Amino acid sequence: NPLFEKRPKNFGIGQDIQPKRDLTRFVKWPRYIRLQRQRAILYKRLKVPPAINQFTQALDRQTATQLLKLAHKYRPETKQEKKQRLLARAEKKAAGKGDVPTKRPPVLRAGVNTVTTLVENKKAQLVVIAHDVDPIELVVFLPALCRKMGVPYCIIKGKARLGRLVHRKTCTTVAFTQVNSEDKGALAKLVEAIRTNYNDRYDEIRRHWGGNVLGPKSVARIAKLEKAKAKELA
Amino acid sequence: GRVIRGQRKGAGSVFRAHVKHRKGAARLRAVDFAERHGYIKGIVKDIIHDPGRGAPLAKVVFRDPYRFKKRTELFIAAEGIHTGQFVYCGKKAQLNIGNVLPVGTMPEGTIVCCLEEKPGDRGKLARASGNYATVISHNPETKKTRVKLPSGSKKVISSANRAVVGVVAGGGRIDKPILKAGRAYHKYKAKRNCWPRVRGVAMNPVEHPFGGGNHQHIGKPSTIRRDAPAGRKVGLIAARRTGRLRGTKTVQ
Amino acid sequence: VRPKVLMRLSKTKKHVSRAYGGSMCAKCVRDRIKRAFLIEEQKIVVKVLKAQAQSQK
Amino acid sequence: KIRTSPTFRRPKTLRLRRQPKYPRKSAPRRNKLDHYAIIKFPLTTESAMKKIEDNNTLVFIVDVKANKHQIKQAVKKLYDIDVAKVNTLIRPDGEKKAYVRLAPDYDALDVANKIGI
RNA sequence: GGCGCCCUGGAAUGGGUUCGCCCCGAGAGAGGGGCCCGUGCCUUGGAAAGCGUCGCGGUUCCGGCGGCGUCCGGUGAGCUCUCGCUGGCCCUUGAAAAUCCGGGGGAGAGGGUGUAAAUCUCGCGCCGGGCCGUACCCAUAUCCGCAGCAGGUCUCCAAG
RNA sequence: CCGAGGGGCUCUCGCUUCUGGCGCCAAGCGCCCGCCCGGCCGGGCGCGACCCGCUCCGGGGACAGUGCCAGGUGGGGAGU
Ligand SMILES: [Mg+2]
Repeated sequence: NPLFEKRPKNFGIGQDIQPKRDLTRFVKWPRYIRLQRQRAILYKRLKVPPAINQFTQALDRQTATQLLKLAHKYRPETKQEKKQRLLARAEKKAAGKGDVPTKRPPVLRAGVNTVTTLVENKKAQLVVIAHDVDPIELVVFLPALCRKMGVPYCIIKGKARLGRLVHRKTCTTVAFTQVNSEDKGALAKLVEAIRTNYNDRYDEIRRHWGGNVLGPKSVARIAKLEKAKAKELA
Repeated sequence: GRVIRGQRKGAGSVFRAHVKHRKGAARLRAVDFAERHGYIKGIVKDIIHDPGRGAPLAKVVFRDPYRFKKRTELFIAAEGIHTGQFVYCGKKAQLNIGNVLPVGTMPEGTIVCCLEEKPGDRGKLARASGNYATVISHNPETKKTRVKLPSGSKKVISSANRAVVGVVAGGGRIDKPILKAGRAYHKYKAKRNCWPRVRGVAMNPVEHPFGGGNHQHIGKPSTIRRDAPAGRKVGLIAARRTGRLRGTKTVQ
Repeated sequence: VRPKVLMRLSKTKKHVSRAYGGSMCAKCVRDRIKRAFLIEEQKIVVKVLKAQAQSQK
Repeated sequence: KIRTSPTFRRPKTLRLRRQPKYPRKSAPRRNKLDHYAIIKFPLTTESAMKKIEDNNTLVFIVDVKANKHQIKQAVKKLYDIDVAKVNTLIRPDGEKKAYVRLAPDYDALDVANKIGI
């Protein structure tokens, strides 16, 4: 108000020093960064086989949440409760000496070498299989294996999220074998939303190649010829 | 059985260049936002001299666009420039003497020194004292321009190659006789260890393919093939013709 | 004098009481004073001759 | 978030102060060069004797690992006298000769007579 | 001694100048200033010491005691060294860094007054400066050549 | 393109060029906190400094290059 003069800075070429802008594109990253990004781009640029493109088509977040809820109360036995289940086992042998206390303790089996034995004996109900397993060959057979054995399978986003069901880091596969009688319709509820997408669509998920798309700076100049080639006809 | 003289120039023990009192590489400033889109102003501070070069240099202080700093370039001095002259460098720079601007924007038949053979290579072609290149033939579709090198050989280069307008200073230098053996000695003491060239006919059969004999004669034909090995390529290497030249050159 | 003895003087034996004191030569200062002022004023002139150019077209 | 420089430089991570859970040598070694081992002899030659009365100094032979700060405290603490300045000399048969000039309070002569010579 | 430093003022009938040049309306000559080097002289040091000479003590430390002296001028294509000023020769342009300093900016900081702050490249005062080399020969006898070998082996000072 | 107050087959870029000067570490505006009883201090964020996006930007490119074999040539070199 008294003086308080406005003094703008012209930022054109040949004027004041350019201000500190973003520069997060034009920054020389370490070579572990640009290895990590260029191989991500190059799973989009190459013709990906349909067995690797069995993945990248996962359950949406509503269906994964209805699934991980049901897999949460069938959580495996942590070592804390393993300590006290064996205390409560001996104190009932010190009490009653029963022949059979539990008919079947229901739980989800986890691990690919555990799951694959259950799929090929047809003892599994629903096989949740992970997404970003670091060599794919550990996992790539098992969508084709569940289809022949008749087990319904589904791909969930993230190997580390279902690895938190099992109190570990990643676990790559979980599978329901036995559920409870009050959840038998709950496991059957999601089981036709799943095999509609994966098992019934085996002939489509096997035809379906992936990748093969070009980057944005080259798909925006092929399109510029297509605008001129449409400008030619009219 | 002994190696020959030109074979010993590749190891680079005493045949390395004499580079102590030289000043730096004489290069155009690197291209960034200012020259791709506009121009930038710089003032030449002094005209200096390289030892072992025939051209002089021009040190030019520019204003850094991104940091508050004045930073000095070294240009090949185009002929006619003086100290305290404004030098403009960009795409939208105006075609005057000493201004450096891309070859695709400047017209056909302008005289060009110190030009880039691939874009952003900071000046490679037409740099010796008194030499220049001429541009013709802009192709604005598939942007390529052809220039005419100091050897009379034309070359189609990229359009965004950058180039200072004018001729290199210090021209007419080879018109003067060296005129005595002493001033050739000081000429190459700035350059290399190369000057007193013994004829291979004068040396011995260990030392050259041409030496030996009771008479100084070559004996064998002095035009040799190009796929001759090292130690045998001496004389007229893969010569298309010999004898005193007639016509102009008549071979493209 | 030598460079390391300049750490022993006081700064009256080392500069002159002008602006640009012991760095420039008292007439290039004078030239820099006139060269600075007289082209900031033409930037007033090119501002007003562009002001009365676009406004009557 | 922004990155106002085009360079990725590595972040300042944390560096713990090294606190072990056993010492590696179990005890400090005692110094083999103490103030008794600084000083070997008093030099007792004719050129070292006229340097006592005429110069207020007195000449020693010292271990060659000592410097003039250590000799200044070894002479001071063994002989209960002040030291003005010290000069040293590797004499060419291998050993370090010290020229300890005493303070003007003290006399080089009676100190010489009570140290033995 | 030097100045490509300033102010006044304006030059032709051109003048000022050098051994040579060179300089001038982008300011000559003339007048008055300013700065840099001052390794010269004067002064403090500093005459108390040094030397010359004449004595006198002290056997021995004696850095004895004393008298008088250590004074005027000139000169130069002189030799040697240094400082400077101007030229010439180059298709030859005749080093880097450590250190050190000025300048520009003005983010800050300061006592807030009938008293003193932050600061100080000013004048004095206090403390410290470790390590290693240090003799001598350096050559028709201390080096190398088998030797005290007409050989070899880098420099400075130099009178009539 | 037509024509009424304007419409966008087709379009343009921008803010530095008489001179041996200077140019950074934000002004301003809008919001928000502790601080003032409908007012005062010290901080915060945004706009100034547009948005999205998968190669840093250009130049080549399935060639060059390299690994291997086959054929030329090879006193440059080795053996006799
Ligand atoms: Mg010859």
